[PDB]
Amino acid sequence: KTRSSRAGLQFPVGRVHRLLRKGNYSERVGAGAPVYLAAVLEYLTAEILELAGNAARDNKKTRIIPRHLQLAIRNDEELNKLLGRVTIAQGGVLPNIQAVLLPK
Amino acid sequence: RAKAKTRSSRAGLQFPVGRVHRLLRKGNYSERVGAGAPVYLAAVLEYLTAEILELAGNAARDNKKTRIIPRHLQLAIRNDEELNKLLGRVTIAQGGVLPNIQAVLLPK
Amino acid sequence: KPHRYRPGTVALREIRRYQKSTELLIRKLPFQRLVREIAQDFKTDLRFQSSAVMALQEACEAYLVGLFEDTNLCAIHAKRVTIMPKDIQLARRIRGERA
Amino acid sequence: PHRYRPGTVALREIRRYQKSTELLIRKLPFQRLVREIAQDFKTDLRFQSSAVMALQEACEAYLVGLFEDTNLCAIHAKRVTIMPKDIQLARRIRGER
Amino acid sequence: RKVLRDNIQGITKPAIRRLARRGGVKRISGLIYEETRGVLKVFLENVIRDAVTYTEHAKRKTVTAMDVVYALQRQGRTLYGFGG
Amino acid sequence: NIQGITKPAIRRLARRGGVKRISGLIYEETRGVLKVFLENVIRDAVTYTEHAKRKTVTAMDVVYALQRQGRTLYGFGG
Amino acid sequence: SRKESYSIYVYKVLKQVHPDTGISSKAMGIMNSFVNDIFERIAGEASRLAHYNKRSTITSREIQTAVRLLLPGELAKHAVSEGTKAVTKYTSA
Amino acid sequence: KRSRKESYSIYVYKVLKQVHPDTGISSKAMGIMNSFVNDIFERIAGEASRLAHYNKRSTITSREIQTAVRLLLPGELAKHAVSEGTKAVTKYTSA
DNA sequence: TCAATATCCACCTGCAGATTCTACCAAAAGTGTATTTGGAAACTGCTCCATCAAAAGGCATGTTCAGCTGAATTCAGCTGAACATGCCTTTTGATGGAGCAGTTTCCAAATACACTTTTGGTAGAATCTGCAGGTGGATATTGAT
DNA sequence: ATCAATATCCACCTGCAGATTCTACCAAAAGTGTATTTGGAAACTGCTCCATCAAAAGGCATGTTCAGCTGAATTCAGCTGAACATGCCTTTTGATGGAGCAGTTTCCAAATACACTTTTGGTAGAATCTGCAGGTGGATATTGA
Ligand SMILES: [Cl-]
Ligand SMILES: [Cl-]
Ligand SMILES: [Cl-]
Ligand SMILES: [Cl-]
Ligand SMILES: [Mn+2]
Ligand SMILES: [Mn+2]
Ligand SMILES: [Mn+2]
Ligand SMILES: [Mn+2]
Ligand SMILES: [Mn+2]
Ligand SMILES: [Mn+2]
Ligand SMILES: [Mn+2]
Ligand SMILES: [Mn+2]
Ligand SMILES: [Mn+2]
Ligand SMILES: [Mn+2]
Ligand SMILES: [Mn+2]
Repeated sequence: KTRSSRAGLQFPVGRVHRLLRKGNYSERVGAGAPVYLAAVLEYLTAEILELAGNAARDNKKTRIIPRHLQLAIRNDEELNKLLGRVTIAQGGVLPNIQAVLLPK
Repeated sequence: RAKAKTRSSRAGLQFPVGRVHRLLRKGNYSERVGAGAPVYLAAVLEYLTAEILELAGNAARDNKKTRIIPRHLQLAIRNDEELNKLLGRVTIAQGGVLPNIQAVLLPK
Repeated sequence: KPHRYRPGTVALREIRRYQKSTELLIRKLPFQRLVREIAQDFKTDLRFQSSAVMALQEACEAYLVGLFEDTNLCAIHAKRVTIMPKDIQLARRIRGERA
Repeated sequence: PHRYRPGTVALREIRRYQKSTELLIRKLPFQRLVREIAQDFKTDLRFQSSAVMALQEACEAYLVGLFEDTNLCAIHAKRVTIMPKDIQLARRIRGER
Repeated sequence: RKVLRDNIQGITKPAIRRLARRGGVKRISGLIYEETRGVLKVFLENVIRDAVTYTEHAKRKTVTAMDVVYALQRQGRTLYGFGG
Repeated sequence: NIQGITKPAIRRLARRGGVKRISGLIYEETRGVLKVFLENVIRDAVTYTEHAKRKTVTAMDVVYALQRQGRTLYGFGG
Repeated sequence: SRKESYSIYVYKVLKQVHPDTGISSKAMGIMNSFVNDIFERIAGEASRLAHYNKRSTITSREIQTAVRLLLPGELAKHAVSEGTKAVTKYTSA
Repeated sequence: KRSRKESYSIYVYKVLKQVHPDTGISSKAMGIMNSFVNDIFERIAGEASRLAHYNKRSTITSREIQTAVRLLLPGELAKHAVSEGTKAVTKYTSA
């Protein structure tokens, strides 16, 4: 009997509500906002984790690590933009070498 | 009863302390707002506008005008290193740009 | 004679000139028309406050004028004095605009 | 003996380092550098183990990023060797300088 | 009303040249003008989009200057002078 | 101390950066930038530290500083 | 004492997309930093949206617009989808 | 009946006379000056808001406004801002 | 093209630093009730946005025409890479110890409320004025010879 | 080094859009008495930073040798700027109609407050694994001849 289960979400609606409420954002908080926001957070999370899981697989690994999260993001146009000014610790960089720098 | 006396005067300021206090509460910054807060803020605000009007007013003097306009505001901000940094991502409508021509571009 | 300035003399003249002014350089109507075109391709039956169209032009010209500044640096850095698309792209790339 | 042409190992080093993610600045030196600068702002400070690592992470990322835009500039100048002028140009278009 | 098309060409070669001048540009390659139009198109599109988003959330049919200001703000392109 | 950041490390950084050839002047130029970066970040972190009346710079202090510098970093509490 | 984070929720969600995959400690960190960030961005914009419109309360209306404004085209659609969906469902039961 | 909207014009003008008793300011320039004040107000109040949150403090005191100012303004500008700030406060409090 | 010298890439292997998994206790989160009140209708007042008409001349178009800039080529010295050497600083680990980031109370000073009067501000009006636009004239800058 | 051709820079002028000063309400500061916290002020722990020590292990500092990269020079085809004729549209003014912001009231659906009642999430130990880090062995990729 929790809003998250009621919203069919795996993310804490109650917590999101408590945060929106405590974060000095507005005087009053709608009943649905925590749900909506919680949905959005969860969705974006799934998106990262999937691509990240695929990245882990391609490396023949079962456990996701920073590298995989960096490879997932910098490789996806949209996620890359949404996080263009964020740096993922321990993620390194996409392999890339300017053509003019190659031999022959 | 006691005669009304403004907080700005108590603080010795031009800017409206009471108005600033209102803005802070209504602004959703924190649950409660101390008393020195609007004073210190109105103070800083008044000092910053004073710093730029001085510089702007000079810019006006130099172009022989007596009424400050945006260009005068731009010249003041873009020539003073600090204000420039403080407003390095602010764009002033009708301010133009500082006259500057790269050397390589000049007649040899 | 007749008389005619050597290529570049007028350019520098034009630079000195336009850097002294603060007026807008894109014509008002052609630009308003361009806003309305773009806007309605996002949402129809729209209306604009006189000032909104002006706030947009002030912004666009301010943006372009600054991009050309950076572009001009890239050209020069390339031992050139003529800006080329290459430069506008290097600029925007480093700016992190369309990296 | 057997030598590799100039740039052959360089490319090799590139491919290797773009592959890994380990920090590339030696820890202690850095530790020391951070603490020194910090001392000029507040004395007898203590640094949380993690706080230092965060800085090195942030810092090494920043540089690697800057070396990227720098290389782009050097190339734009028909070069293959980055020079101080390239860093300067990059940082300027970035709005840091 | 009337149909709007190809208005990007309203940004004449003369005007783009004037702009480059203020930017302190002496010589301009023939291919700049169209690149410029490209860049401007994108810039405007992004700003008008956010602007209109603000307008719709306000349940209005008129884009106000503030909408454009908040739009520019988001793009990290803060503009002074139209505070309303 | 700044001299502690050696050529070889700077080489490696440039390498991950995709740089193939390095002018001899880069190393010293690089330390200059590297120094300004820490000065700016650290200076802010410490400011966050003192406002907390603490004597220990915390990772969160660095994180918040890194955010103010537009260098948002994931992995240390945010 | 207590120090809450999204670790659980991230993990639960992890298991749905990859029931077979695991996640390193540092990786979880990147994920928390991620959620807090986005959480802050959306809540932030939503806060402003209500002020510009002189409203005392932040509703799904604001959060949705906030998403349109912050997330990239395709990402925004799905986000908007998932969002309205959770509310609808939540409202029904 | 058009509702009334506030601004800082009155105060900007006062301060202007103090620095250049002889100088005026166009309405467009005051337009900019207003944007400036609102801008910095928001920047400061914001970092202050944030700073209090971090320190589990529910109230924004002048000590917040001050750290905020040190974080947002550069060198000298911060030095003088802080004095003026402090000075004003103590005066205000000191009767 | 060969022949040799490092590099790289696989596969399989085994310890071990982290992960999982296992069990519990208090802060949160979910319920019920009783109020409160934000802001969605239903209206209307009335800015100000879209359009129109018309005349004028500032500018946008398109051509010519050739100065001189960008773009190949060539070439040499000299900077920066590849390397074998060899010594010094950094990396790794307990060890304790002292500093200090957190909590547990206290409560006195400071802030929030409620609501009751006072005025500083804002919106027009009526009153002024810096200066945009024009001009003629003393310079100043360019470019040919 | 003129010196003829043009573009500039300046001071003098003066009616008029705009900037100021003048006035009359009225939102919203300021007051004053209460009720409610906030968070600074000693004491008192754990727990993580700091120091110290102590090796080896790499990793960095040096000096050689020369490959090949970066400029400096030349050269020239033709792109892009300057000047000019033509006449298209944008710019200016002034006048409306009416789409729609906006100010008012009305007041339920929905959010806040509260007192309880039940979870669920964060810890602090116990129970496995995913991989790093090696070890061959086998083609590769580079290079010199
Ligand atoms: Cl809601
Ligand atoms: Cl090009
Ligand atoms: Cl250089
Ligand atoms: Cl205070
Ligand atoms: Mn003065
Ligand atoms: Mn109400
Ligand atoms: Mn024509
Ligand atoms: Mn020719
Ligand atoms: Mn040339
Ligand atoms: Mn040679
Ligand atoms: Mn009065
Ligand atoms: Mn004039
Ligand atoms: Mn109507
Ligand atoms: Mn549980
Ligand atoms: Mn391995």
